[PDB]
Amino acid sequence: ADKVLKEKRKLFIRSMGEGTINGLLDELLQTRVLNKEEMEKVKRENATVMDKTRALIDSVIPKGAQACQICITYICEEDSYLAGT
Amino acid sequence: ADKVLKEKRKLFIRSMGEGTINGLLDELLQTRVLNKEEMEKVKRENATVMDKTRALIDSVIPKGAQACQICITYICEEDSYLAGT
Amino acid sequence: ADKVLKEKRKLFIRSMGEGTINGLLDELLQTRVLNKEEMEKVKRENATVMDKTRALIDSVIPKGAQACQICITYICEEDSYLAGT
Amino acid sequence: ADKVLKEKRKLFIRSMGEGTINGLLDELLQTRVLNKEEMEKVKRENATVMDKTRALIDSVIPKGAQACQICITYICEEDSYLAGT
Amino acid sequence: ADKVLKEKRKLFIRSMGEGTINGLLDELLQTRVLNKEEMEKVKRENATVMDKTRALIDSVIPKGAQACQICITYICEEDSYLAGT
Amino acid sequence: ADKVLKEKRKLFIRSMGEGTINGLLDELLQTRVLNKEEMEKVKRENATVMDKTRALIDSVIPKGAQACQICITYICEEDSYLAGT
Amino acid sequence: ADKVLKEKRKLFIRSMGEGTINGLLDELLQTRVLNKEEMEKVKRENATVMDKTRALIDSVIPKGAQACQICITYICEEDSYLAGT
Amino acid sequence: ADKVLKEKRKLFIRSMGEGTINGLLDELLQTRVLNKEEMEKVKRENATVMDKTRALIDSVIPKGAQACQICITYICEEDSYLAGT
Repeated sequence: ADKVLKEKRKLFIRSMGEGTINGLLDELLQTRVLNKEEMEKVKRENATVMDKTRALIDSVIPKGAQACQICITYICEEDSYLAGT
Repeated sequence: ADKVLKEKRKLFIRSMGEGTINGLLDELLQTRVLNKEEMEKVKRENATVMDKTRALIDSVIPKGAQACQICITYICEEDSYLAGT
Repeated sequence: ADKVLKEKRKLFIRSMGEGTINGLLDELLQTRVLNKEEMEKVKRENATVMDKTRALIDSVIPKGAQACQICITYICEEDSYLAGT
Repeated sequence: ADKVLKEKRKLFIRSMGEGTINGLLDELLQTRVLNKEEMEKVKRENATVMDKTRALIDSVIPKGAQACQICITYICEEDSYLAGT
Repeated sequence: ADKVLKEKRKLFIRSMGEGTINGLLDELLQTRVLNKEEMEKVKRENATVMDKTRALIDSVIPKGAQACQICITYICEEDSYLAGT
Repeated sequence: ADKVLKEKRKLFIRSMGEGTINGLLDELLQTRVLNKEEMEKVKRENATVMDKTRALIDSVIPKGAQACQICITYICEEDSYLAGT
Repeated sequence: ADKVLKEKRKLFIRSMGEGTINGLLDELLQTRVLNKEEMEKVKRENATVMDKTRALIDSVIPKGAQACQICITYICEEDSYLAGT
Repeated sequence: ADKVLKEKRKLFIRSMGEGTINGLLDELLQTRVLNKEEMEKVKRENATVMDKTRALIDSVIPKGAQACQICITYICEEDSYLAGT
């Protein structure tokens, strides 16, 4: 699916929070999906850390969306009560 | 390939972002590809820093495209999940 | 009504804010009304994110105003205390 | 249809904007319809980037209007809410 | 008075700013004094948005100066500390 | 004195800060000197909120400088240790 | 020296920045060297505020270069580590 | 060496942080290298305070690079485990 899951859809990002996103991010670092520099840049995000979900969408790089398969496997263990899984 | 990679093609520049471009630019400075003055000039770019990818295309100087081999080696380590590499 | 609601009128855009506009925009993305690229371009807007209401007016495309019926249904659930609805 | 769509008509160019035109232009570059030099020349346009729609009309070259079939296929995916399509 | 207020005089346009002009313009749109197209054209103005006061003078159309009675009523509520009112 | 106090002079604006400016602004709103819209626009200011003192100078409208008599009475109670008062 | 310092020379304007230029400008206002209107016009400058050094050169008016003696005294206190002083 | 240390090189600025930069800045104030006004302006920097290292590079004024000898002596006591020293 990859970015195809923008029809999943990203209107439910409202349910995500830093309690698990931070771990996601840590994995994206481990898996060298995102650079530490640009990792830190997420911290620029307006209002709640949650908006950062907008930044996560962005980080579904159009040419790198297959890396979000890593994110999916994180999601799998992340939250068994999350809508969409 | 050099500028030949305009057939690579530059319709996928939509996947790039400042998270790595800034580093690219820093390297172009280090490698004296672009002058600090004109480096700063990138900051003129309309809307998202990303449009700056249009400026990066421009900075594939028709007579200096071989300098983008430096950019390629950056790309190599830049993002292993990027389309086209 | 569509764009006809410019006589609704857009002098009351002064009451809108990013707290709900951001969601509107997200829906315009979901509904493929506006492209992600040009979505990001809204971020160019002078002063308060609110001026962005000027950009929303613009995005009532003269040939695409029927897409703002989607915006109306958003408005319906958006704010039951909003003037004009 | 090609240039025949001047009876489509170009009085509705008022609905176009840089949010999608820029992409169109990028495709005209990719498809080698317009030269990069003359591509840059679009930037001369008076007032709003939008007037550039006047320049787009011009770039419906009388002997090259069939290239605007490429533009049509862009339009198809460009905006499903655009008048005339 | 209408255009007669060029003897009011337009040497005090130096006191105007976009903080209220933008609203004026929005009203000229609402009141269909100026077309949206030519409204956008104001954005061509050299240097500070303020020079736009030169454009406002121009938009005191010689045959349409009575429309500036609308502008006067705007001025009335616009700024109670403005010279000339 | 009004704007005459530009010879007071505005080289000492370096001593002002948001700790009291915000209150000034709130009073300018109360006294309907500045519109809420353009009030919000102050938030556009480069770097420190303090540069906003440049914007305050601007808001000494050439035809509305007598409104800064209100600002003076604010200054009076604002800071008894401020240079110039 | 006055404008004679164009042989000083203005190839080192590359070392100037808004951090001190803004103050210079403020002094040129205080000293009524440049009008507030044309002061604001500096804001038209392409790319980095720094290019504004090109505008500063221009503002070394051929018949008013002695006013830059004021600029020199500013420079004196401006930056004790600046080349040329 | 002075600015010559841009070949040192500024690709390792990635290792710096506010924990010591703030102190550096405080010293630049003490040593009157940078003005308090423009000192505050560093606070404009995008994302992490760290990007501010880009601003530090800028503050290696082309005509004032010898002031960074002060920065070097700071570096000496700053961090004995820092690459390049």
